[PDB]
Amino acid sequence: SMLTLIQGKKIVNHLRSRLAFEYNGQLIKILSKNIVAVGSLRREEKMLNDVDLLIIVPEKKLLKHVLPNIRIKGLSFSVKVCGERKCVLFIEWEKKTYQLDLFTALAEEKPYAIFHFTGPVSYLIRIRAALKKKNYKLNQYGLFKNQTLVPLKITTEKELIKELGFTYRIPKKRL
DNA sequence: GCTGGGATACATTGTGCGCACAATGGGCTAGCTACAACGAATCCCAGC
Ligand SMILES: [Mg+2]
Ligand SMILES: [Mg+2]
Ligand code: NA
Ligand code: NA
Ligand code: NA
Ligand code: NA
Ligand code: NA
Ligand code: NA
Ligand code: NA
Repeated sequence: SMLTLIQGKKIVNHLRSRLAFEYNGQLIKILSKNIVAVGSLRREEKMLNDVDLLIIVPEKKLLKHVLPNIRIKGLSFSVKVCGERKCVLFIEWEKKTYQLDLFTALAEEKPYAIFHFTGPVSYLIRIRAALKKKNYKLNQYGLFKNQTLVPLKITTEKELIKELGFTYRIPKKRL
């Protein structure tokens, strides 16, 4: 079940060209530019409970179809839970069962979702508390203020990080 | 901090390791086309 960093790196390199989903009988490949490593893996953590992947979906309707009909070529896996935005799989890798999580994020919300899925839980809690003090709500979908999305002139996770007012930290040192 | 996915009340079993969830069983009760029907609200796990 447990796996080291290089093990999960090999798993992501294997899966980067083997992700797809069934869309009304059509097998759709998931491009590697949309597969982003996240979670404890994006941090150079020595040991991994799981491998966390963020798939980027260009259109909104297809969000229903990616994870519920997710497919992997040539790999055995079980599904414990699966919905529109989150899915966990028990993949079989060399006679060991591994946990592999998939999360979806629209392209408009790429920096936010990446940010929410990269940093450690505690770092996220501290950031969201600091933003909430100023009447703001930050999540994987955007910045909100009085139950209203706040537009930001940003495109990457780093531009988000500075536009929001905190010091940038590469994923490793975030804590 | 903020969200996602899967059951939704109350007593009785099989596990692979005194345990814990999916799966039975039965008095109690609302309402009666001897029908049968939403979908938020809620809670408990899960993710970072
Ligand atoms: Mg993980
Ligand atoms: Mg109960
Ligand atoms: Na999806
Ligand atoms: Na997401
Ligand atoms: Na708001
Ligand atoms: Na504003
Ligand atoms: Na910081
Ligand atoms: Na009747
Ligand atoms: Na009848």
